[PDB]
Parts: sequence; C-alpha cells; structure tokens
Amino acid sequence: TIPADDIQSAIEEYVSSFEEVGTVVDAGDGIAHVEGLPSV
Amino acid sequence: TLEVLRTAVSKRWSANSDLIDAIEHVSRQALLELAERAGQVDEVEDQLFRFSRILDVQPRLAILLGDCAVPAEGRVRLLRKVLERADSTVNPVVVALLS
Repeated sequence: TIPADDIQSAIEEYVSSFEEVGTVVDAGDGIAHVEGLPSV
Repeated sequence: TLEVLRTAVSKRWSANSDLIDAIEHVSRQALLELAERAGQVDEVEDQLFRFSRILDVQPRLAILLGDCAVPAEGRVRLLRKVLERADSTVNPVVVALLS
C-alpha cells in the first residue's frame, strides 16, 4: 500500500528536529591531515 | 545469536566488511522467517516494493537517509514516522527490516 497523503511534514518534522575543531590524523615532513572542520 | 556468530566466524572471508554483510543478511533471513511463519509470506514483498517506489520519487529523503556520519539512532529517528504514518505500512515485520 502506498501513501498519497502528500503530508511530507514528517521531513519538516525532522527539519524542525535539528566552535569547529578538527583533529590531526597524520603528520610528517611539514604536512598534516585534519579530520573534521566541515566549513574550512 | 552467539552461536550464529560462532558459525559465522568459522569460515574465511574476502575482506572485513563482507562478514558484516553476511550477518545482517542473516538478520534479514530471520525477520523474513518470522514473517513467513506469521502468514505474511508475500505481503512483505509488495510492501517493500511499494515503499521502494515511494522512496524513489523523493531524492531528499532517499539520500539524506544515507548519512554516513549522522548517528545511526539519528537515521532510525529519520525513518520512524515517515514510515510509521498510516495503513500504508500495516506490515509489522517490514518496520524492523527497514530500520
């Protein structure tokens, strides 16, 4: 059975449901790799 | 569960992840067996397919369910009510499969 209610508010119900430091994961010879920092 | 884990580790594997695929495949088989003994032997099939065709239309829900970093509890929260909506999901085993 398929829902045709088109009541996708559920998505909004999660849209409504929802400082930056990264971490060095490897380093050497003047190069580093940094996990995290999503908005660099 | 520990017995099936034992008989699972009892064989060699191509890689690391394939074992996780095998175990969750076993979970799938068990949920389907529960459904088959419940008399829903094929209702689960059409339920899965219709939900798949529903999810196919919406790329938003589809892709953001593939959040490779959000906590798995966050993922199941995402699924909860968009699945638990109405008669469109009357099957009581498909909930655990999709979860």
